[PDB]
Parts: sequence; C-alpha cells; structure tokens
Amino acid sequence: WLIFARRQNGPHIIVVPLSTMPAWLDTFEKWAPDLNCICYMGNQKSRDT
DNA sequence: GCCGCCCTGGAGAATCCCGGTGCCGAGGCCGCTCAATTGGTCGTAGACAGCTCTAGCAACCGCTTAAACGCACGTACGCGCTGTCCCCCGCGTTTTAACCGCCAAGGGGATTACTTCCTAGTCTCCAGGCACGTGTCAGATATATACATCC
Repeated sequence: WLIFARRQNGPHIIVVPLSTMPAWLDTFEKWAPDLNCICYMGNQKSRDT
C-alpha cells in the first residue's frame, strides 16, 4: 500500500529473525510479486555480491 | 793326673697394674646493668552498620566462522655406527711461591662520652593544581555543480 497507493516506493528495510526468514520470502513471492524484495545473509563475498 | 766341653738351677732386671695428685673444658655462682615488664592514660584504627551502583556467575539460547582435528603422504632429520686423529690425562721431575712466623711505624676505624645547632616533624591556615565536565573552533572528509572533451 505504501509503494503503490502513496507512491512511496523508496528503500525500505525489514529486520527479521533468521529462523522465520523463508516465511517472509514466500509471502513476498506470493502476495506482492511485483516488488523488488532482496535478501541479505551470507559470508563476506555473498554480501559483497 | 790334668785340662777342656755339655747340661741345669736360682737370683737380678724389665713390664703391667693401681693409687695419689695436678691441669684443661665446662658449668654454677656472682655482679653489673640495660632493656623487658607493669601499671595507668588516651587517641584513633578498625570493626560494624547502612545505602548505592556495578561486575560477576550459573545455566541456557542463537549465529557465524575461523580454528582445531583427523588423515594421507613424503622427506628431512634424529640417531646409530665407524673411522680418525688430536688433545687431554696420567705420571715423573724440577721449580717456586704460598704459608707461616717476623719486624717497623703510622693511619683508619670502632667504641665511649660530651656539646651544640640545624633541620625536619608538627600544627594551622590558605590557595591553586588536579580531576572532571562542557562550549567552541579549526582541520579533515565527502559531495553539488559547472566547464573541457571523445565518440
């Protein structure tokens, strides 16, 4: 609603526990498929990528 | 008949043991004598209580990730053996100086007692240096925007 209706499509940050991480990823992939949701874990090289 | 040679007995001297007496090491006793003891007084060091704030601790969690661990291989090094030669050890001989016992006088230093005075302890008062907190300021850093240029 913030991205589409109010045109606030800027950078948003969501900080979640690691154990609940796929439960947010599938929710983003299902409910809002047009969003540019990105993932941030890994070692130093994955985060550099 | 006279002279020379072999066998055996008792008295004189050396040695072991015991008693009386004098000398070395140590302990009891006495005398000085100074430092430990006793008794009293008082100040304060520390024990105790109380409140506040911070670190540690037992037992659990979760995540990351680098260190630890296990294994295989290979090769370098510890170790054993042998040779060799050289240098240290044992011994005999000669020297030499350490060691002990001596001057010869003089100064250094340890005590005992005494005198004196300078300097450091102690007390009171005060002030500024140290510890803590904060406003402000100049150097370092990151980016906004305008100009020259290659394809």
